[PDB]
Amino acid sequence: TRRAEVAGGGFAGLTAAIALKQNGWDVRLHEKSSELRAFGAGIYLWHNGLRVLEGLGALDDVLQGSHTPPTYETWMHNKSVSKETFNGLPWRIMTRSHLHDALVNRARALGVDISVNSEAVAADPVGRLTLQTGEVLEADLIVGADGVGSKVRDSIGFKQDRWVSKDGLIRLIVPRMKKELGHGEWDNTIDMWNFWPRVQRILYSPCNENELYLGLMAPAADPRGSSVPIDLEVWVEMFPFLEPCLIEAAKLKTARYDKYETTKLDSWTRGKVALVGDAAHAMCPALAQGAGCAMVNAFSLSQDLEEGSSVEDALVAWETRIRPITDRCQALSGDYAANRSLSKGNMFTPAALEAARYDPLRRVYSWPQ
Ligand SMILES: Cc1cc2nc3c(=O)[nH]c(=O)nc-3n(C[C@H](O)[C@H](O)[C@H](O)COP(=O)(O)OP(=O)(O)OC[C@H]3O[C@@H](n4cnc5c(N)ncnc54)[C@H](O)[C@@H]3O)c2cc1C
Repeated sequence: TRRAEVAGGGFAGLTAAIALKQNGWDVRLHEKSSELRAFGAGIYLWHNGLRVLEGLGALDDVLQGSHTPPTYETWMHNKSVSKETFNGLPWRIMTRSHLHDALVNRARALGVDISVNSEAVAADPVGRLTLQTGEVLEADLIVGADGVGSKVRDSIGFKQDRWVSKDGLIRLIVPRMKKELGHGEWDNTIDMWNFWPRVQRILYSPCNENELYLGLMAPAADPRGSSVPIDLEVWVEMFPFLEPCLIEAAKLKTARYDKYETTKLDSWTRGKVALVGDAAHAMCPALAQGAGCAMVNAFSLSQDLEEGSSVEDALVAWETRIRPITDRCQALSGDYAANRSLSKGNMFTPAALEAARYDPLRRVYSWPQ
């Protein structure tokens, strides 16, 4: 029986833990925080993430209580400029807690040993993980799924470029208020852009009958539109049709203006250590693939560990096989974010949807456009 030690209890670490435990690994997972929780309010998944959830035995619990809008709509200056449905490609909006709780419930059902208040502070490619307590754990595989600030990565030393933006956005869950919104297509995703009379955008993202995910985006140089708790007037002025939801948003004193952040590395492996998720490839969120690529890569790691090879060799084959999809998606996401490409509408082209089209279970691209 092969042993894996996983650092990080986010989507990458929980996916790796479940996938490895289903293949007969003895897996233990270490989360630094004192509780198992996910920040960020809401999240989109696409076919590729949903197929990972199927492969993990967690798809049902995610689809119950989450939403596929009838269309992904874009507005520019309150005019609908596109409505896209991706020729049937599956996608889904949910709260972060919904996704994260479905994964924890599945890891617990399978008997993955999960520890909280358990931080990985150093790792050794020969298969050792040191916790903040000074416990040294030996394993046949070490998974660094410890986020953009991964200590598994930085204790070993990987050549990298890391960037944190000055700009960011405010992501919140509020009640749907659907009756109070009155006439409209309030089950849709609506990406509501404006450059005039100021730069303000809301991505409107229903999660289910009760819960609405809003992303309120304004530049950090705008002291009102970047304020938390939200400056209700500046948001109601440019999105008056969402006033019932904005009034609920303005009650949230836990709101944060979170910044964008990216990582790109020379490599994702060293000996028996694999870096998965934002530890390796954090990206701009324009294509809503950061967690999709983290989950595809974590599940794909598990697949390459079933080939009969040494763990070291399986890790090299895994990066070689799967990294190009993530490098392309990171680059394209970044290009769309810098160019504000989504503001044009009709930008979920075949190329943009390549990562979402990938099926990690069959290892082919599906849902042709
Ligand atoms: C504004 C924004 C919008 C986004 N929207 C989407 C979207 O709609 N769809 C999508 O797919 N992606 C989205 N993403 C990307 C997604 O949030 C991340 O890519 C994904 O959460 C990364 O998962 P992860 O498990 O690698 O890291 P994380 O989710 O960061 O989890 C790492 C976990 O490790 C713990 N940890 C950290 N260090 C240690 C350590 N040393 N030891 C032990 N535990 C540790 C942390 O506490 C945390 O629980 C978005 C990101 C941003 C910034």
